[PDB]
Amino acid sequence: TLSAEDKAAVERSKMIDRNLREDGEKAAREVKLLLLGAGESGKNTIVKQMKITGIVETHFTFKDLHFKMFDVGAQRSERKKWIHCFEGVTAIIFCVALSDYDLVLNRMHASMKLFDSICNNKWFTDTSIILFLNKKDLFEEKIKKSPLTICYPEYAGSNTYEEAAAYIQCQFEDLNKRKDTKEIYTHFTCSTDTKNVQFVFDAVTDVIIKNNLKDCGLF
Amino acid sequence: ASIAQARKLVEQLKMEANIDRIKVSKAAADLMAYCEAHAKEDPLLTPVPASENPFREK
Amino acid sequence: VQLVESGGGLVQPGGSRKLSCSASGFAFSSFGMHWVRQAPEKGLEWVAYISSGSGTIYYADTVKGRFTISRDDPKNTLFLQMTSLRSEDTAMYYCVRSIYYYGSSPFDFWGQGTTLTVSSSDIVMTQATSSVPVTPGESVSISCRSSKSLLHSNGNTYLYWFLQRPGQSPQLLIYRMSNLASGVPDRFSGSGSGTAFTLTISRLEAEDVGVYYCMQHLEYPLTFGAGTKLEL
Amino acid sequence: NFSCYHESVLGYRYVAVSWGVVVAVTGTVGNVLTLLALAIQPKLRTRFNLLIANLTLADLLYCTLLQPFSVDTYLHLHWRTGATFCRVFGLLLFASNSVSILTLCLIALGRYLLIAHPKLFPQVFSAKGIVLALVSTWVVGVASFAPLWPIYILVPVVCTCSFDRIRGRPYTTILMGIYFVLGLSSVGIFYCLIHRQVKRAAQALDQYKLGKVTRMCFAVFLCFALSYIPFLLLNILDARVQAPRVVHMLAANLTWLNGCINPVLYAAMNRQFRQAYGSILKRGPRSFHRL
Amino acid sequence: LDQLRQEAEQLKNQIRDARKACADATLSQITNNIDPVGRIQMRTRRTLRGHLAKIYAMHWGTDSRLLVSASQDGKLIIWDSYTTNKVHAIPLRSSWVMTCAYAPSGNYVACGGLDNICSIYNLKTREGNVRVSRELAGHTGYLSCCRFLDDNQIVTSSGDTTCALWDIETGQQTTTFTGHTGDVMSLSLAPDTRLFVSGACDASAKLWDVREGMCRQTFTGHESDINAICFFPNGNAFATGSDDATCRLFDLRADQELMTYSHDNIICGITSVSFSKSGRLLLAGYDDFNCNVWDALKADRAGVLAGHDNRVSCLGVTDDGMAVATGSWDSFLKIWN
Ligand SMILES: CCCCCCCCC[C@@H](O)CC(=O)O
Repeated sequence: TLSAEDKAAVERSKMIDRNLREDGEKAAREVKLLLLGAGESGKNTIVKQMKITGIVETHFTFKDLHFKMFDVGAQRSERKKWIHCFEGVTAIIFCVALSDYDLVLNRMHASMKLFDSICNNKWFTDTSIILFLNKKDLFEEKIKKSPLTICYPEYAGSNTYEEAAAYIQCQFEDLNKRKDTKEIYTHFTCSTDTKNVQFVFDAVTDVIIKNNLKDCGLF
Repeated sequence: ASIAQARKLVEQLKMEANIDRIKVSKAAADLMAYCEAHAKEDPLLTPVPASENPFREK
Repeated sequence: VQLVESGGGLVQPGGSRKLSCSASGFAFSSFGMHWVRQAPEKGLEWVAYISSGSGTIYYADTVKGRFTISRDDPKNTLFLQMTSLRSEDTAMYYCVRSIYYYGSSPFDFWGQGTTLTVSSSDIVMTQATSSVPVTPGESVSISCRSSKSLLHSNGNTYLYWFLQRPGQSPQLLIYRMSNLASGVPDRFSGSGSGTAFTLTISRLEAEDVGVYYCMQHLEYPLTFGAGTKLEL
Repeated sequence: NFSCYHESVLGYRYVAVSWGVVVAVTGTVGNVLTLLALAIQPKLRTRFNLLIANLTLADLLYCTLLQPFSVDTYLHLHWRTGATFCRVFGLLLFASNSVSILTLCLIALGRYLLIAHPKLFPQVFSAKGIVLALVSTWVVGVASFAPLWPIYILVPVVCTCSFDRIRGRPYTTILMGIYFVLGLSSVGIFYCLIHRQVKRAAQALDQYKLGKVTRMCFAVFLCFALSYIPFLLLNILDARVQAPRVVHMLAANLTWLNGCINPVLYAAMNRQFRQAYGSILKRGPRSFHRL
Repeated sequence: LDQLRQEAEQLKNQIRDARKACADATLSQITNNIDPVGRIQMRTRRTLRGHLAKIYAMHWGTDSRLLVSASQDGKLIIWDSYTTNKVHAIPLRSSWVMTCAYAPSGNYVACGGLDNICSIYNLKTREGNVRVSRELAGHTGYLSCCRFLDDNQIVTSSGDTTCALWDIETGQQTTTFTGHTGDVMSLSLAPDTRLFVSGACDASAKLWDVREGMCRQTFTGHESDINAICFFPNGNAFATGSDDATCRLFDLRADQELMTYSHDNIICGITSVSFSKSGRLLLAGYDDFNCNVWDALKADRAGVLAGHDNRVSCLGVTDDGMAVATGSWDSFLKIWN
């Protein structure tokens, strides 16, 4: 039926299979977040708290949950030729700066354009998005003298800090063409970065749960 | 200067203009000849019997 | 790579003892291990085998039940417990690593050996002669025969040729009857007809003299030959 | 002996036949589809989905083979098949119903493990654990309901072959109470805890601001309770048969609900199964004559 | 500036005129009277399973029995195709592997991806474990393909518009091939290894001489990026697949596309291609998870290897042509014969 050497080879193959199964049972548990944003939106800033020319992986364990965050913005190549590698990521962190109204060549509109593509890709239909709107202080100080109209044709009911922030959030969320399949979690870190990681731990949980509810058929 | 790019094109394109040239009919003839010569050596084009197949049915 | 056995010495007939060998310079966790004995004057004899992960443990009928093999991967150590020792057990004991996968070379490395002095159906393999005369620069052949045809259905002829120089551990020369081991000079070659085999040396050089042993690996109760001695 | 004609004539039997044939059809298609989806797609055979597969096989056993012998034997009010096949029928019936209940409990536990403690599920339901559970369900069913072999007769108050109530009362009542407590506690607790976990997860996140899970939990618990609690409690309390007919027939008939609805709750509404069979249908009949 | 642009346009016109002048009769006309191959039905002789995520590349050993497959779960698995036994399982430093290679001598494998590093793994170590022999750095983008020339030379194409021939022992690229306009997505060595062809996202293919270090010919005809290339076994031609959903065949001496493999049903891109040993059959994997076998002389859809659930990703026929393996995004490699 088989030789002794063939039986030993089969035993080694099954050992390899057991090791692969054991490592796969670990890969699924890990959270995997794809980090994106404009050149200076704050990716470096957020990474600097979660830290505690290819893809840059950073691993961190928070509240017994292991996160691998992939900062890929360093790659200057055709996005559509490698974006599909990140189909299974738990969520996409998306950093955008609120002090970008006056940085015309309009860059806020470039951020919304990138957000549209990320929301509506074939690959990320089921992938949730964690929207980090950073540099609130540079926007709270700025809204008092630079109105929203400088960048948007129409602004909120008034050039008020909270109303302007809510209006920006509403527009960014309205770019979601697939509200029935994915959800956007929003944060307003005003350099209060101690909460940042916690937020990612919270939002990610709400993602993970809503994945399991789908797997076991409750959702 | 940007002119270098315009140069790097022609310096390549010109060499392409001097490459070897044959009629595509000859290319087709050689392709067909190779295909027909090695037809018996192809286990996928000409399936071999199980006596020779190493991926024996299981 | 280095294998070092320990626990040698004198033992009283019918007692018990432990031998151990410490693996170094290689991933002991992945290699299967063999204990092979050699009586003071006569040829080799396979004692025991443990596959990596301890999923397979096989013994020779001469010791099965009296000896027990074990391995500790975290410490990279191999152990052999023995009970009810008898005079026949007095011998040198070698540990031989063996990794099994397509194209692998089992029995490649042999340990230095530990001496154990006891106080006062299988495939039969035969070798043509106990001794053969030779001189440097000559071509010399050695013959072998087996009780069963080693040519398996998968096409592999499971014959192994080892060379033991006086005082040194055996070294794998050929595996599966045609495949030269790493570091073996091109002088050596091997062939056979499924049941009759031969190993040939061309331009024979000094330090090639020694005992040539055969082995079959078709069935688990591995059997060695009588050994053929080549002398200047 | 084998005549279940009404002591008090009420003519409920036709409805029992009608409902019966329904459980014969809806239970069969829904179950067989559930298997064709699971068997064809190896990716769909996850460690969790094997519990639903075992439940499906149990409901299939009930709906195809056994259920017809109750649409029959209600029409004639008389057992038409062999008297020895009566014991086989009763054994198989109670074994299938026990397997279904135990699979429902195991699925509730699996869902809770996946949701509240994701790290524990692959350990509890590992390659060894999943098969251990799948075989233990059937083993417990058979062991629990094998010993009543001499007690299986054509009970008149149900017009179908099952365990005689009067003489098997102690052991059968203890078994029934065990199953009632086990099923109710497991399903209710696990699904309440799942809903609580989801609510906690959403509420904790909502703090940063500048569903149908509850519906499914309610559906599952209501389904299980409506299906078995009537029969189980009626038989526990009515240890010595005194209750009116139709009540016993109605209680038994409600247990037929499980045989046909479980492929709805646990297979039809599941995204994985639904998408697998949708892909099967979309790709055409090649799934049968090629794959 | 304008003078050099006009010179480039003039050179393009001249080369187009020459190619038209050489196009006396197409292959389809030449192959009119030769009988077609029959319906090429292939059964799944072996299903290699164990990978946890998308298969992104695979390669055959020259023995036609061992094959390496690379997956995004972070594993290179060296399988024995005859018995489906795992011969090796190699963890990767970066799980983003987009390509893999098997040394023609069988001693080494290689891989690379979004990390921009080509890692070479030595399989014949005395320690008995596979260990990284070298890490080749120097590319500013993801590696798309890797192919061995010797145990000491490897050619790798990257997604920064460049390819490079390296000396593995030294650890530095000895030749750099530049000239592509977009990301270089695929690469194929010639049977003799003196030349290699690279396909890039700019829809063009380029032939390079490994020792001369400069492109010799440029081929065009696809309306979209090229995701795959292979050499016709004779080495005088090569076939490319592109996202425009049609494969195309070019001959080096003719210096133009001999034939095209468009279809009505197929509306999606090609991810991989491979010629059969005789060169009569061209196999191509598609985004709609089914490989198509084309009569390379007549462009008849001779067969379909429909056995995969998720986007087909890579495929390869054994060096002896005995079987063809196809790995797909559902994490299974199926061997067909
Ligand atoms: C004891 C718990 C398991 C079975 C509980 C319900 C018994 C099934 C009865 C019903 O399916 C058939 C009948 O008695 O008419």
